[PDB]
Amino acid sequence: MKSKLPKPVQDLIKMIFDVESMKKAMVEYEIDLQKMPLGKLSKRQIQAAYSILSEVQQAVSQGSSDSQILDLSNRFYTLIPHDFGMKKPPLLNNADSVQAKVEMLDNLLDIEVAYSLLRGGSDDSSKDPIDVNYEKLKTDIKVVDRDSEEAEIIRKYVKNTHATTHNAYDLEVIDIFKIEREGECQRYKPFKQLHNRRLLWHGSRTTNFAGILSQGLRIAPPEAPVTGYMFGKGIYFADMVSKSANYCHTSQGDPIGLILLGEVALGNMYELKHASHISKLPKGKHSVKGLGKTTPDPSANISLDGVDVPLGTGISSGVNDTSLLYNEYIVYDIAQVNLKYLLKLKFNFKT
Amino acid sequence: MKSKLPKPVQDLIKMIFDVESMKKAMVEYEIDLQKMPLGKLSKRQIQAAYSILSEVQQAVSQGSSDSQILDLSNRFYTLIPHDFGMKKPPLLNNADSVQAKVEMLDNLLDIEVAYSLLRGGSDDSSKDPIDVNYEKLKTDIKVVDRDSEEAEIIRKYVKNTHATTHNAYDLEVIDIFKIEREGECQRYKPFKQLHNRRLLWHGSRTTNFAGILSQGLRIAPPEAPVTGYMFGKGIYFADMVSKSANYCHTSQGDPIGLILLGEVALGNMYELKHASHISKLPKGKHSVKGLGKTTPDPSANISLDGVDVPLGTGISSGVNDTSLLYNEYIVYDIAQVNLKYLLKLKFNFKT
Ligand SMILES: CN(C)CCC=C1c2ccccc2CCc2ccccc21
Repeated sequence: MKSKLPKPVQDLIKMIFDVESMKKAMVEYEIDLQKMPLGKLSKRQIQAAYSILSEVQQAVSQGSSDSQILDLSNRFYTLIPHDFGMKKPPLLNNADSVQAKVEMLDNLLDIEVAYSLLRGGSDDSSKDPIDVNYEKLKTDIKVVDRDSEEAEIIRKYVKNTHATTHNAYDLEVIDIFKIEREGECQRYKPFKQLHNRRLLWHGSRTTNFAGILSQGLRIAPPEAPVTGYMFGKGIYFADMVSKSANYCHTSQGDPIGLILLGEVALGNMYELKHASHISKLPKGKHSVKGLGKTTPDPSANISLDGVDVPLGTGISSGVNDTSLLYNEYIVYDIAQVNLKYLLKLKFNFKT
Repeated sequence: MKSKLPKPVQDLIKMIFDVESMKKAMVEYEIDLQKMPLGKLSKRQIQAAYSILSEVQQAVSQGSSDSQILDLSNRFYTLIPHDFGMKKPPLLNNADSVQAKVEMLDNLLDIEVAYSLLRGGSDDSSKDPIDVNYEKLKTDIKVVDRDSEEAEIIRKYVKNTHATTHNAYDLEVIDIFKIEREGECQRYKPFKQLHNRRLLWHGSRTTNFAGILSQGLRIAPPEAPVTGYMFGKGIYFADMVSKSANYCHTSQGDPIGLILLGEVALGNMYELKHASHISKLPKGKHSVKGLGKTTPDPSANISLDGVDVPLGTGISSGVNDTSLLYNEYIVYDIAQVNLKYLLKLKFNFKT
């Protein structure tokens, strides 16, 4: 037999469970596949890499030992064998290169999760590869009818909240999905009637979604460095679709992007303007909001599900002083999130 | 007519007002005294630079390339011209670049005042150069007696809290001064009975004190960038004496230094492990305490003026994954500072 699932859902399955995507991703980070193939990648290898980053974090603040900073930077490339050709490997000596690497490792973690879930579970040849992988995702994925007003709303969300400055592309909705991950309905219960609930985007690289649908969105591991993530070890969302759409890291080769809508229990937002690395919040606040100059228009806010959907146009909130152009909201407890809709998108680049 | 004041107070006045020390301190910041002499300084000149730093802060955080950020780095040097040997103008393009040039302007502002005071007054050849300048400070400086228990309290507090990581030099007390700025006790009235009030170290470069005694301690202006300081714009402190003493920035060429002892209404503390650039606390909080790896023994505290004087030996606090070797405290409200003692110290080096 062959799969009897909806056709766009099948396409989605072959997208996130894609080997050549995974091998290509490691090459984008200029990694030696001969010394380190996809098979020999592991979970703790990365945890160790994270500790190397945590080491450098401490090394910079806790005194001035720039000698060691090299030896650890060099040790990183030993841990994760790269192949730049003739070019110099970028020195890990500051906040930029630190931040740079954690994002890779976060992706590497998700690829290990994906390939482990691919080789995980059961051998059943009499079924189809698609049905098998679907059942491994632990997620009911329904195609949303493009008529349904929720779709129209979703379109009006994306349509308006494309920011002007991110001019390199423009967007359109290929496929929408009503995902339901097993357990998250119960996990989200304690924050269900917490005040100030907003539907927000989470953008991510195609392949990660295998891990993002099986295990949900997670906080960085204990090994990870807090300085590597601007606001710290939480989970990052945006109200503008373009902001998250950049975190799809779409290319000319890979123009199709996946992005999520998610119900987040924010409540009392620790309103901030600049970087502030932290593991936990003060007694009172339940989340952070990085305030940006541009923002979705507040008068155009609405309520589907009894939840806020700010889909107004980008307007200049009179925000004196900020490192961020656009807004972003961050919660630091994984239960505070409930995922709703997954959107396959098309990035048509300009010339 | 010669002065009525004590010898120690006279040598103190001279030291801070020594113009040649100011001229000298500006050279350490690579300032060109041809294009930017001491006389040609002004308040807005420096505040204009702060705005341009604040503009780079964003340029840096958003990863604008070396060809783009070029213009902003030269814009800064345009305002404040520098003496670069025979070099090309060094590119300002990271956190430290900012942090370094931020701590510069602080001084430039504090030095401006000193030069502004020497000149902004009435001269009189009959009256003493010193006494006239003592008037300018608006401070009732009194020489502490060597025996009085308060002297012996300070001696031990200084004696014990010299950190092992800063042992390249070793300090000894020369002079101690009980001080009271005019009106400063009026400012403290609301906070004088607040819970958790401590006496803490605050050491700045010799040349700044004129402005500190005149204006009181000060937070950075509105124009300044928040990312120039580890915990944003405020009033920093320390419970370890060597830590604060390092910002006197003494050397073999200038082994004389000054350092303060201010009462601080910490109250409810927002404890933190890592860099958190802010200009406003979470509600309920009054001060910030950086969680140090090392702490003055909790059981070795005593009361003077009903204030918590922390003068124990150095021990491990028992904190994992922190960026601070020792506690540094930051209040974000001028009103929560009251100055009590100013010490003159010889920095005896191990050359
Ligand atoms: C003139 N006044 C306002 C100086 C402020 C106080 C300090 C200081 C002193 C002791 C411990 C920490 C800090 C914080 C950092 C810092 C950086 C540069 C210059 C001074 C300072």
